[PDB]
Order: sequence, then structure tokens, then C-alpha cells
Amino acid sequence: DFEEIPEEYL
Amino acid sequence: GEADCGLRPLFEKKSLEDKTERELLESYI
Amino acid sequence: IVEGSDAEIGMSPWQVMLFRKSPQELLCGASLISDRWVLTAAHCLLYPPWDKNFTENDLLVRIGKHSRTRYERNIEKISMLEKIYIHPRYNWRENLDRDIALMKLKKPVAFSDYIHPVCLPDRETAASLLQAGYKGRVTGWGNLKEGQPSVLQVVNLPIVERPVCKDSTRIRITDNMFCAGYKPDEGKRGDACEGDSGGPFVMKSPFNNRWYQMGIVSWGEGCDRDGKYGFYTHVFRLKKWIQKVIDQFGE
Ligand SMILES: COc1cc(C)c(S(=O)(=O)NC[C@@H](O)[C@H](Cc2ccccc2)NCc2cccc(Cl)c2)c(C)c1C
Ligand code: NA
Repeated sequence: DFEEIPEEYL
Repeated sequence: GEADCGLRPLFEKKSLEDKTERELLESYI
Repeated sequence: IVEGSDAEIGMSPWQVMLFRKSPQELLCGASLISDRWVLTAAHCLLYPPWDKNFTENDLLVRIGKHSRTRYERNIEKISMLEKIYIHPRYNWRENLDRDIALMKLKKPVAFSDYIHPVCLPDRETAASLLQAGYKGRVTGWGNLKEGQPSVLQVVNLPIVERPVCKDSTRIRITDNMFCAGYKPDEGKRGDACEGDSGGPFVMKSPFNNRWYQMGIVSWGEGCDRDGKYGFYTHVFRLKKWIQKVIDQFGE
């Protein structure tokens, strides 16, 4: 449902 | 607290008012 | 937020989204009170009855946002948590007494047009503004009805007389809560709703033109029901605890 956030944040 | 707290760059800092803040002021009787 | 309206851009630059890492989803609202401290409701982080007990690594905070779902490139900043602090006397068993928590960010967030801290009240600002009839403002990306918003929603709601809050519910109300919302007679409506919790109830001081966070969205029974009110954590009453954690654990 949400736009994927940049991988760095995960 | 912080020196600049609660002063919004796009409103208070520029002296612009948002569309309903006046509803709050009008309630502070 | 029920019966609110779309926020203006930069209207609530202290608004924070509490974001679950996996699966990627909104948990709650929150507020920015300095470059490294974020305020939210304890129950957003800890609620045993529903097996909720987040640790630092489960969570992100998204600051500077307006859209709920979109990644707001060049506008929002996403921060990792260094440490969570739940009020030691948060009452999750009975009534969410002291529904407050602090989150320390790993790194300072940079302030911008879209990212800016809210003030915490002094005793005098609280004494002066926390009065029945006086309106505060609640923002959040929570449900629109007891679907979901495209953008940050805003509603202004009057503080309600304490006997009226008490008589609206079977829940035992404490001095660390206040309620807000219109009465059935009053002809206007609005309320927080699910997903809005942990977000700020703010008031603009007519004395110094600054926004103060007077409440934290804590609980209600349904959303926008007639004869019911939203309940907010009373921030000034818990301010000693706030300062204690920051003095001790802040740098
Ligand atoms: C422990 O005390 C409570 C626990 C729950 C789980 C509930 S409830 O009936 O479930 N309602 C609260 C819930 O709808 C949310 C807050 C919440 C969410 C998860 C766990 C605990 C609390 N209410 C959000 C909200 C809606 C409308 C207005 C406002 Cl101010 C907040 C209530 C009232 C109390 C006193
Ligand atoms: Na209500």
C-alpha cells in the first residue's frame, strides 16, 4: 500500500 | 525549550496565516 | 481524522509518522520536539493485550511528510531509533493513564521548511490555554471514518469540561488526560481516529505566536460518535518525566 522507501533506511 | 520552537517556516516565519488558525484565536476568549 | 480537511503544506512541520519496517505500514503519529527527540503515545509502542511490544529496530520515524503513502523525495527525512523510553507508570492495564513515550533518534534530523519542532508548554501556558471551549488542533493520517487519506488531515476541536468528559464514558478518567470534541448540540463534528494516536494536539499561543503541544492523541471509543470525545494525554502534567529522560539520556 505504501511506496517503497529507499533500502538504506531498512 | 528550544529557541525557535513552534514557529513554522512557511507560516509564522514568513508572516503567513493558515486557513483555520483564526478559529483557534477566536476561541481563546 | 474524521471530518477534517487536508493539511496545508508546512502546516504541521512537527508531525511525525511512526512507520513499521516490515511489513511497511503506518503505526501511529508522533511529534518532533527537538532535533533528536520525538514524542508519541506509549500504546503505539507497548500494548501487551494485543501483543504489541516494539523494539528500536522494528521502527522508523518519517518526518516532513504530507502524503500518507508516497516516498516524498527531497522533502521527508526517515530516521532510525537509537532508544525508546516508555513512561514507567504508563497504565496499559486499565485506562492508558500516562500514555506517553519518547524516542531518541540515532542522528539529528535537519530542519527545513517541512521539518520543525513544536514547543512544549510551561505551567503558565497550560494554565492559560487548557480551558473548556478553547480549541486545539489535531493532525494525522489515521482513518477517515470509524477510508484512508491521501494526505495529512487536520481538525480543530474544543477542549471539553471535565465533568462532561467523565460522564461520556465508563472509563476512569485521570488528571493526566483531557478530552476534546464538539457536543451533539454544537452542529460541527470531528475527531481523531485509528492511526492518529501518538500525534499532537497543539494550540497557538495568543501571547507569543508559538505552537505548543498540549496533548497527545491517546484514545476514544469509536471515532466521531455523538456524545463521545477523544482523549488526549495531558503533556504539561508529564513534563517533569520528559525533561528527566532528555537531561539524563540526551547529549
Ligand atoms: C487500555 O485502555 C483502553 C484500551 C483500549 C484498547 C481502548 S479501545 O476501546 O480499544 N479504544 C482505543 C483505540 O480505539 C484507539 C487508541 C488505542 C489503540 C490501540 C491500543 C490502545 C489504545 N483510539 C484512537 C483514537 C480514536 C478516536 C479519538 C482519539 Cl483521541 C483516539 C480503550 C478505550 C481504553 C481506555
Ligand atoms: Na467524538
